[PDB]
Amino acid sequence: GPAFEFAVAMMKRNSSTVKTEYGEFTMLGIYDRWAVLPRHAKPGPTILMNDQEVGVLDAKELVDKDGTNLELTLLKLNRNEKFRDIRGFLAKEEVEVNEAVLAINTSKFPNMYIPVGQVTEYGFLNLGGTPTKRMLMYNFPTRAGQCGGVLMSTGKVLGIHVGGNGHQGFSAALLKHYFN
Repeated sequence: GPAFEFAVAMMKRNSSTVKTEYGEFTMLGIYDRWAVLPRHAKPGPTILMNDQEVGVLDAKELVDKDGTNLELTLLKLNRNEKFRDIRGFLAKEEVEVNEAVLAINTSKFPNMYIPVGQVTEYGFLNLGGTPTKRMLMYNFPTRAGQCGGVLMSTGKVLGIHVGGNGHQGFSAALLKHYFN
């Protein structure tokens, strides 16, 4: 119940619906004009945010100290409004929890919330042939188009949904240091 209340408030305050040339994604604003998308969203010089064109001033595809893919792209938007700073809800390390909620918001899945149960720090995964780390895993009936979804528990934003196979979903952990 608490994970849901937290999720709904978080999505209303910090999320938006984004379209890049590669698809439609849920997108979470973190602080200032920095937001995050699954790396495969591959933003271009402009994105569509809540159906409006927004320029992308900078983007960083995150990899670790050894070049290993983290499957996240940070983007700095050409936008006047600032995101409410939610860095305090981002952990310093991968978090595991017993009950999480995945929140999605796109024209395909508008304002939908899914109770996904346990989240485990899985770590290494070969994603489409791409070696990837810091993966969090959970089980629920997956569907295409959920990428970008925000994974949360009470008082915590654990990660961003980057893929799913059958009844298995996975998020890139959303760590505090990625935002300083």
